[PDB]
Amino acid sequence: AVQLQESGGGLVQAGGSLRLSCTASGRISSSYDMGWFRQAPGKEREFVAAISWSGGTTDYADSVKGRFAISKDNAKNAVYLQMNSLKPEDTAVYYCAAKWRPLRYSDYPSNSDYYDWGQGTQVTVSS
Amino acid sequence: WKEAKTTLFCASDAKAYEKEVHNVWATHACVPTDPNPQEMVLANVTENFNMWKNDMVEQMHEDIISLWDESLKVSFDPIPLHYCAPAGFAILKCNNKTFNGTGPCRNVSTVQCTHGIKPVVSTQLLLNGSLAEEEIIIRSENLTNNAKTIIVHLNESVNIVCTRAHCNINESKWNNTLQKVGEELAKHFPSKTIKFEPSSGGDLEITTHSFNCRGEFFYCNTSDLFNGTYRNGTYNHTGTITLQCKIKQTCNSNITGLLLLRDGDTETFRPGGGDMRDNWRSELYKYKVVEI
Ligand SMILES: *C1O[C@H](CO)[C@@H](O)[C@H](O)[C@H]1NC(C)=O
Ligand SMILES: *[C@@H]1O[C@H](CO)[C@@H](O)[C@H](O)[C@H]1NC(C)=O
Ligand SMILES: *[C@@H]1O[C@H](CO)[C@@H](O)[C@H](O)[C@H]1NC(C)=O
Ligand SMILES: *[C@@H]1O[C@H](CO)[C@@H](O)[C@H](O)[C@H]1NC(C)=O
Ligand SMILES: *[C@@H]1O[C@H](CO)[C@@H](O)[C@H](O)[C@H]1NC(C)=O
Ligand SMILES: *[C@@H]1O[C@H](CO)[C@@H](O)[C@H](O)[C@H]1NC(C)=O
Ligand SMILES: *[C@H]1O[C@H](CO)[C@@H](O)[C@H](O)[C@H]1NC(C)=O
Repeated sequence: AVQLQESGGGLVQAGGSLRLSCTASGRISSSYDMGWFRQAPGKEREFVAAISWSGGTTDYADSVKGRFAISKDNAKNAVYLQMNSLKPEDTAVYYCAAKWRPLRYSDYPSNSDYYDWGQGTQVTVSS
Repeated sequence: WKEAKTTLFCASDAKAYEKEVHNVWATHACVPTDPNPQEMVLANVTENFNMWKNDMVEQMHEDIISLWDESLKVSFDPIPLHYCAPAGFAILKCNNKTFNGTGPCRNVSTVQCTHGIKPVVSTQLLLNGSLAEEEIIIRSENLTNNAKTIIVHLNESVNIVCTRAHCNINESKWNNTLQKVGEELAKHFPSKTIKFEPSSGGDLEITTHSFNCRGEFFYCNTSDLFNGTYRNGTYNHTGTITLQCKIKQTCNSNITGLLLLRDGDTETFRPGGGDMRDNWRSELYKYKVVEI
């Protein structure tokens, strides 16, 4: 469905900060979640952040709470990921992602099972 | 007559005046269905299908999203929708009623539009959908992959009435279904006890049976239903069966299929759902698109 394209990935010194941006070429309905996952090498795909498209509620992975921050701009069909205080462990490919939840009970975003994806953008942190 | 991708269109029995949201969106975005259709038939012909990589599914999905989106900003009850191929293209209709949804099918046909398919959004159980001739049908991209969802087609429907909330299934008809299911499953799983357990976790739509009636959202408790262990012989234990449903702020439908997920000496399955693209894959397993 919706077309996702992430950008802003890169290479940065430890402790440094970096902002990623995902843009949906299609269009996002009210009942959507938009989130960020990441896959470090040798490891599996984990979750990072989620925001309700309509209400703007957020949810962060524990290892992320306090350092990263997920924001949206409905005008531009864009979700953003500010990442501060970066650690070598944060090194991974980050994937923008979305999930159509018309039956969602609440505005609270999900931390699992996304259905639409982006191609990924590279994030590398040097010690 | 070569497989390709192209922008389909939808036909509907929509009525202009009807303020029913589906009819409102349908009339506008859809064209009258063709009255006298219209199948060609083949045999000894074999083609490679794949319900798991099927562009048709994606198209229907996009339309339904847009359907709900326009709708929400009161009348509500889905309509059988048809999806048709543009001039230059046709739709292969696999007639092998034993098809697992993937691979070669030695018995196919040729139509332009699909049968009437109601866009019913739900989780765990597929409702008001078509049935499987003969045996229970079993489908998955990769069974070896416990992470991939499992679609179970029913050859005998079970009625359901959630109203207020609470829903009701005939015990006698349910246990009948599950034994035959563990049987089909036992076919795919050897010396292993096949247990059934309620959704282990995740969003509320996914952990309960969710669905929409007349515009109200019903999230129903499923713990009693998925509470059976089935070895060689089989037996389901749980507290007719009643499931406590929550509401937001009466309808009688037929359950026709399932969504399961296996856990990675036993092989337990739980109810799945979420990605409505499966509700679609549930009805579009038989169709495929080729340019002539
Ligand atoms: C079923 O029961 C028999 C004994 O009646 C036992 O030997 C066998 O291992 C069991 N097989 C399975 C698949 O449960
Ligand atoms: C081919 O499917 C048709 C219906 O489309 C059916 O009547 C017939 O039994 C099938 N032939 C074979 C070889 O299975
Ligand atoms: C339902 O499917 C099962 C497959 O295990 C089969 O044994 C049974 O006869 C079917 N019932 C029908 C065809 O209505
Ligand atoms: C399914 O299982 C494994 C991964 O769990 C995969 O490597 C294998 O190729 C898959 N089998 C098929 C035939 O899809
Ligand atoms: C279903 O109901 C039972 C008790 O009524 C409860 O133990 C279980 O947590 C409920 N499931 C959910 C997640 O609503
Ligand atoms: C199933 O069909 C009945 C009558 O055809 C309809 O009233 C009901 O709303 C349908 N169920 C769902 C969940 O769409
Ligand atoms: C179904 O049929 C194909 C062979 O045509 C087989 O390779 C595939 O594994 C089967 N899938 C299931 C789950 O029935």
